[PDB]
Amino acid sequence: KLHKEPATLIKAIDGNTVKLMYKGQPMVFRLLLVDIPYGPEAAAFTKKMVENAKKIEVQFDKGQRTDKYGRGLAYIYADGKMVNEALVRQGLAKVAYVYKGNNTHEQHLRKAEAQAKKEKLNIWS
Repeated sequence: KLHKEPATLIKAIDGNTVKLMYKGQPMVFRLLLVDIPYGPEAAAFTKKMVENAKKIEVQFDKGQRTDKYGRGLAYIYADGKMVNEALVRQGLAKVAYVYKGNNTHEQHLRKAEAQAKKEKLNIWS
């Protein structure tokens, strides 16, 4: 049972990294299960999604919540749409290996990735 928490964008950093205001504090977040080999495109895509959002949500998974560099490991939602999956579906990123038990949406993203590859979209072109 994963819970979505409200957050506020502070600065877009790149395809799978953004800075947010979470629980009265700024924190860098690394989008779970998404690897970025189109770097500028992914960055642009994510940047557009969060900056144009009227609601940003942070959803931690069931495993470790922060990586070695202190970045929050989570699923980020823009207006209810998961950025992690959108990137993958748009073929602007691949599904990463599960990390410390954070695999709740792994299957979901794998299908997005399969369809993207089936459409030979961007990184799959």
